[PDB]
Amino acid sequence: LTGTGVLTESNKKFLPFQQFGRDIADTTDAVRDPQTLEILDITPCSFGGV
Amino acid sequence: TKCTLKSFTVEKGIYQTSNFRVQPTESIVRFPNITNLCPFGEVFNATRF
Amino acid sequence: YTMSLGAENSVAYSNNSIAIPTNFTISVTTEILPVSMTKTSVDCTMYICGDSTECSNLLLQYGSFCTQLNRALTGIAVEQDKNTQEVFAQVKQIYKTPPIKDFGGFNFSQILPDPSKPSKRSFIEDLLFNKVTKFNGLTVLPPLLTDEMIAQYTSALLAGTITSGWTFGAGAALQIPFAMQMAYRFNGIGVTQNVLYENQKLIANQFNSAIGKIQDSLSSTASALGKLQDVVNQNAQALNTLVKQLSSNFGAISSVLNDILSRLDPPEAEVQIDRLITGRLQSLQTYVTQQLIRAAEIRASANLAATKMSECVLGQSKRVDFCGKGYHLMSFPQSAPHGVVFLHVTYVPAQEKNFTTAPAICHDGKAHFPREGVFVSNGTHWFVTQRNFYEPQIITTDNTFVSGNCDVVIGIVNNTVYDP
Amino acid sequence: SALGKLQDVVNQNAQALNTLVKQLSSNFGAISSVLNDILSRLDPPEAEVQIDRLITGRLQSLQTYVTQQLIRAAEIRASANLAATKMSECVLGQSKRVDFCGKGYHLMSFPQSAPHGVVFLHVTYVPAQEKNFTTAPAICHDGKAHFPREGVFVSNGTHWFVTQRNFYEPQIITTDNTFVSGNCDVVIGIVNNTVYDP
Amino acid sequence: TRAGCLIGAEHVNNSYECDIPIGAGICASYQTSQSIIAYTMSLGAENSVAYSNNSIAIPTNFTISVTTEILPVSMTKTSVDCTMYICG
Amino acid sequence: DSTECSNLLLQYGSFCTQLNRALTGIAVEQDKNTQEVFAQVKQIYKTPP
Ligand SMILES: *[C@@H]1O[C@H](CO)[C@@H](O)[C@H](O)[C@H]1NC(C)=O
Ligand SMILES: *[C@@H]1O[C@H](CO)[C@@H](O)[C@H](O)[C@H]1NC(C)=O
Ligand SMILES: *[C@@H]1O[C@H](CO)[C@@H](O)[C@H](O)[C@H]1NC(C)=O
Ligand SMILES: *[C@@H]1O[C@H](CO)[C@@H](O)[C@H](O)[C@H]1NC(C)=O
Ligand SMILES: *[C@@H]1O[C@H](CO)[C@@H](O)[C@H](O)[C@H]1NC(C)=O
Ligand SMILES: *[C@@H]1O[C@H](CO)[C@@H](O)[C@H](O)[C@H]1NC(C)=O
Ligand SMILES: *[C@@H]1O[C@H](CO)[C@@H](O)[C@H](O)[C@H]1NC(C)=O
Ligand SMILES: *[C@@H]1O[C@H](CO)[C@@H](O)[C@H](O)[C@H]1NC(C)=O
Ligand SMILES: *[C@@H]1O[C@H](CO)[C@@H](O)[C@H](O)[C@H]1NC(C)=O
Ligand SMILES: *[C@@H]1O[C@H](CO)[C@@H](O)[C@H](O)[C@H]1NC(C)=O
Ligand SMILES: *[C@@H]1O[C@H](CO)[C@@H](O)[C@H](O)[C@H]1NC(C)=O
Ligand SMILES: *[C@@H]1O[C@H](CO)[C@@H](O)[C@H](O)[C@H]1NC(C)=O
Ligand SMILES: *[C@@H]1O[C@H](CO)[C@@H](O)[C@H](O)[C@H]1NC(C)=O
Repeated sequence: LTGTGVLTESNKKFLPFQQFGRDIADTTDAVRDPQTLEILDITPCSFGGV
Repeated sequence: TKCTLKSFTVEKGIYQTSNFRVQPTESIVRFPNITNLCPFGEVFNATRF
Repeated sequence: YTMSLGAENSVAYSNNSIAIPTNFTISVTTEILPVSMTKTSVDCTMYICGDSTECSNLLLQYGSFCTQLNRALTGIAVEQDKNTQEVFAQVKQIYKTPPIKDFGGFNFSQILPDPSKPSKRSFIEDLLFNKVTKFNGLTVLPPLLTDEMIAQYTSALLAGTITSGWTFGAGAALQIPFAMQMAYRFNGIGVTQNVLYENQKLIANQFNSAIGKIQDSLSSTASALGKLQDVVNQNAQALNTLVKQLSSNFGAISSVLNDILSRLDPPEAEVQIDRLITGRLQSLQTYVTQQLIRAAEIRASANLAATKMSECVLGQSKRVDFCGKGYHLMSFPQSAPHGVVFLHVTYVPAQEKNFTTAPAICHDGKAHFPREGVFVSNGTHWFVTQRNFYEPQIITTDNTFVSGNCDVVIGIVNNTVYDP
Repeated sequence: SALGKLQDVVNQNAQALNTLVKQLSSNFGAISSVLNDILSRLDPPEAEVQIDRLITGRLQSLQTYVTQQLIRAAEIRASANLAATKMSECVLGQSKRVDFCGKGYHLMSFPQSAPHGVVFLHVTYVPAQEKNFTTAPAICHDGKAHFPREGVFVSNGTHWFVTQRNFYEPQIITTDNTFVSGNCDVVIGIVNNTVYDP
Repeated sequence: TRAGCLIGAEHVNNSYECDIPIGAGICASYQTSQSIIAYTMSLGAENSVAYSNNSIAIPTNFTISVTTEILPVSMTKTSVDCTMYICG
Repeated sequence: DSTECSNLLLQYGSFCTQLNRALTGIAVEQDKNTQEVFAQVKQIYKTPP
């Protein structure tokens, strides 16, 4: 699940059988860290038309 | 502004020129731990062949 | 079953029978009108391909379609801003209600703002706001006029309609009591202003009851604001369908650019890239076309709403079935999320009564025609009343003009005319 | 900056034509943008491949241009219907629609020709230099109310007068400008005043 | 601001009739050295009609004003040749 | 009447789904237009004999 964005901690909990999460759209909302088993949230960094 | 408007004289008002976007710096490789290690030690460094 | 077109009424039509009403009731009805949609501006380059220089090169090689889409989105946003400005900002001077509230006897505390609110809105406006309920390049630009500014616009419009009436939109503000304004509005639909000064308490009570019923309907019924909710849902569904279109290969190996670039050789990789790019470009073109059609519809609706405001809030229009079902007396605009709500105050007569009518009467051989009345009779005596309210008056020469003799008119009846 | 709408329409049409002629000279994923060099420097298979690619690109561009032109034509047709009904309701007659034939009371309109448009000259009647007076709903002299027929019961402090609703013209309160209906015991705001009998 | 942040213009606490719409009520204008200011746009004057149920405002004079407004009616009617446009 | 073509079309996204939604919207628009144009009165009247 490649991509780019800001990786920050969140408040949602994942059962110990699931993987990276999604949202109402078809984008990757959150991912499960396969190293420390921590819940991380994916937020794309700020962008906008000048 | 003068470039995107194709004119040297620009009047008042708002004008969009381009799209600002923060670019990444480095990459992060995330993979699970190395647990199911192949028993290569007992193959090459064996007691009997 | 077969649908019914309504009831089955049979009006007992007769050449000497008329029905003049003896009572009336004020019914306040709402009319939801969308003014503007959410301001969206999708980035063509970022939506077609993200984090890929080959995609940008190929896309600038295909032409300037992204520039056309950006120009169309900018034009749509400018059009929405212009519609929002032309609908609400009709007066160039914000008015304020006086501290004392003695508007003839009516209770306007349900639509005027209160200082105990950070948004400076009213109770009905708060109910309307509470009723209605970034990713890969799309953004939601905020509107120019904020909610507080629209609330202040509506407050100034209400103040001008209450204090000045209709002169605030046709020149300077001219103060006038609410009773006189209501009398002059009644004197523009046919009924004489003398019925309002004699039944002001009943009219005020009926107006308060209508306001209470409107508040109860807005608080209970959740499907009242249907047009704005439908527009918001359509916009959300369009955005969701536009976002979900990226999870499609359009006849390729995959849907991720990096996977194709790292798995396929450069020629086949650029082939799949071209396929994905033209697919997403067709998708964005259809989305932009649908958005332009919806924006044209919203602009038409906003022009209609602005005309309705300028013709019913800033004045009185005698157009039938244009501002509420019935004789339009006045209206009150109310703010709404991406919309406007008009409180059309109408005059609906009721409790009619059968009467015997006649075209004219000739007292001494010369026919007498009513100026602005009707020759009704209760069997024995003849009287002249108004056309929208029963008011028996003695048939005098001061309200009936004489022209010719009663030799050609069909329906003449003999009657005496009192001479002052 | 007054002639904005017509100038904006002309500029939009010119920009559409220019971008169409520019898109005709695009690559659309081919090796060039000229058909002769493609048919003369390529084998027939790749030649017809690039030709059909350019054909699809130009067809998509032309379809987008036609859709934009249709949307603009629908908008212009709506604007033309609005201009026609405004012409009919302002020039060919006095309209009582508030804020339709100019801001203020409508008097008359004078149409003027314009390139791809119409310019109006709505004459508006706006009052100014107003002054406040003392008003009342009605008066009663012989124990019976006297509501004004067509006018406003004003008073400069001492004497009461009746004037028009849009122009100050004090006149003597006579029986020809007011009508009697009921007694002066139900209306709120009644004032005592005598009426002059002609 | 609500749509981001403005870099290159000072934020003043004034309120005038703005000409350049920025977004969410923010407006910029070149006004006094002179520079670009960033103030919240105003909605006009602050007139307060002293309403009372004892007085009326009747105008005494009138000024005839001629207001103009433009309206597009037609466009430049064109017709393209598809066979020659696509294939010259 | 083809399954492979159905799969290849579904691979192109949900375009004709939006097309069917637009067609249903057009049908509902025509219905409500006819209703608001003709069905304006809420009580059918009858001409006298
Ligand atoms: C991987 O090793 C680290 C280091 O001790 C440990 O903290 C982590 O829990 C391990 N994760 C798994 C999935 O074994
Ligand atoms: C065998 O032993 C040598 C010496 O310690 C070591 O370098 C080598 O890695 C061992 N073989 C394997 C497969 O680990
Ligand atoms: C008119 O009807 C209302 C009910 O809506 C009633 O309160 C009122 O007394 C009636 N007026 C007359 C004159 O009957
Ligand atoms: C007006 O209505 C409000 C609430 O709708 C109520 O609290 C108030 O007592 C009513 N009367 C006056 C004079 O405000
Ligand atoms: C008038 O007459 C018709 C038929 O003669 C009758 O149905 C109706 O009840 C009468 N009264 C009114 C108020 O219409
Ligand atoms: C008709 O109205 C007059 C006026 O009040 C009244 O004197 C007369 O008794 C009425 N006749 C009937 C039959 O109601
Ligand atoms: C009304 O029509 C009837 C026919 O039923 C006729 O006898 C009567 O004379 C007519 N009255 C007038 C005033 O025309
Ligand atoms: C009305 O009066 C005239 C003369 O005064 C007479 O010729 C005529 O017959 C009368 N008509 C009726 C219906 O009484
Ligand atoms: C008009 O308004 C002024 C303002 O205070 C007040 O003094 C005056 O009494 C009012 N009436 C007249 C007739 O001037
Ligand atoms: C008010 O109008 C009357 C009408 O004649 C006039 O005599 C008087 O001078 C005016 N002014 C005052 C202050 O009464
Ligand atoms: C007006 O005249 C009546 C009749 O005597 C009197 O009762 C009243 O006090 C007078 N003044 C008013 C109504 O202000
Ligand atoms: C306005 O109406 C109220 C209603 O009670 C009354 O007390 C007052 O005298 C009237 N006039 C003014 C100037 O307030
Ligand atoms: C009305 O104002 C105009 C200025 O536009 C002036 O020339 C004229 O004398 C004024 N009329 C009166 C009666 O004051």
